[PDB]
Amino acid sequence: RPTFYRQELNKTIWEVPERYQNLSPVGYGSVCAAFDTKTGLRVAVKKLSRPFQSIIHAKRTYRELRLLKHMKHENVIGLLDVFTPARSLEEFNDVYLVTHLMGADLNNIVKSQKLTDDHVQFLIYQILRGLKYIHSADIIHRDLKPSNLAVNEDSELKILDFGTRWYRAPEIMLNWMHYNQTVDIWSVGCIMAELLTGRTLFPGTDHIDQLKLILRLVGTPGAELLKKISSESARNYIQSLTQMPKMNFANVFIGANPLAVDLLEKMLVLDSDKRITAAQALAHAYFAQYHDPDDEPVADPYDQSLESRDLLIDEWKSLTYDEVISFVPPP
Ligand SMILES: CNC(=O)c1cc(Oc2ccc(NC(=O)Nc3ccc(Cl)c(C(F)(F)F)c3)cc2)ccn1
Ligand SMILES: CCCCCCCCO[C@@H]1O[C@H](CO)[C@@H](O)[C@H](O)[C@H]1O
Repeated sequence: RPTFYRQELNKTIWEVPERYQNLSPVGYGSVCAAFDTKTGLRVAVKKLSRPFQSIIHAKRTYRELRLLKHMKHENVIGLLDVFTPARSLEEFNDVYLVTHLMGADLNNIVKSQKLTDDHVQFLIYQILRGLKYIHSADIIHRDLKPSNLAVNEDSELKILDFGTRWYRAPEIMLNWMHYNQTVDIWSVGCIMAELLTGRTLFPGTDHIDQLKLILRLVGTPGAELLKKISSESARNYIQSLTQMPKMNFANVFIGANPLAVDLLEKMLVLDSDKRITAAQALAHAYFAQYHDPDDEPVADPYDQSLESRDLLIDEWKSLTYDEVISFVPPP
């Protein structure tokens, strides 16, 4: 058991192992940057906010900890450490997560500029590779967007969720009851488009403006898609629309690598059943210089029905405690 030191930070007492040096606030929690003497890395230490105040908080704390503990991939956030000052379950009240210090997101690095095609291959390749891994764990991100992408000055990228609707799949904005993993692929298309052009693909002013802009690019639903609409009102409203043909992408993204355009076409199909998967996209000719089928790993999946239970606060609390005590730090 490590030696802890106390320090007032972010309006509370932080209590941390001495490996974590010179805490410096930066930000479900509050965050300090710190220097980890054990590893020599700059890190984010996140003191979780009111983790066991309510059933909802406790449940969310457990889901967060468990998810993070299982994410072990270069292009996805990982847990460097999780600790509590508590010595017993009975004194267990706080949870601190430790990750790499993530000081820049995709926006901080790209800055609204057009990127070179090679540069977009590398960034998009890395998103899809993380996403293959996430999707193999039977997880849907659901809110993938530049701000949820940590990127260092070497353009090395990690998907995370820090916890704008411009990158959201159309079905997510229409509160569709059930989603497939290709909601995230939509988001990737939106991001990819923007990296190539320097402009937000669908900058809607509100909900309806967002869909309008979408349908302008990808067309109104065709007959195949209309047949899959369960809602009689949604069905009958789509039949009220004046048909739009889907724009030819080749002429929306002029001068772009023809392969970038083709991948965009396979990503940004209105029918989510027809969108390319992450694994399929990694094998696309566009990533030829990056693709290695023997280094695009998948996750072992785990039991996410345990997260969706209806339990007592003290039940969630004790389950989160076991997850803290069982943590084994990475290589
Ligand atoms: C300079 N500032 C910082 O360095 C900094 C660091 C922070 O550390 C973080 C701590 C925890 C998380 N939690 C997730 O990311 N949870 C998550 C949920 C669902 C899904 Cl699907 C995923 C997945 F899989 F996509 F990764 C990840 C994110 C960031 C926070 C704020 N600031
Ligand atoms: C008027 C705007 C229409 C938006 C239609 C979005 C179509 C989404 O695609 C749909 O995804 C569903 C949700 O996961 C699947 O169950 C359907 O089979 C699929 O067609």
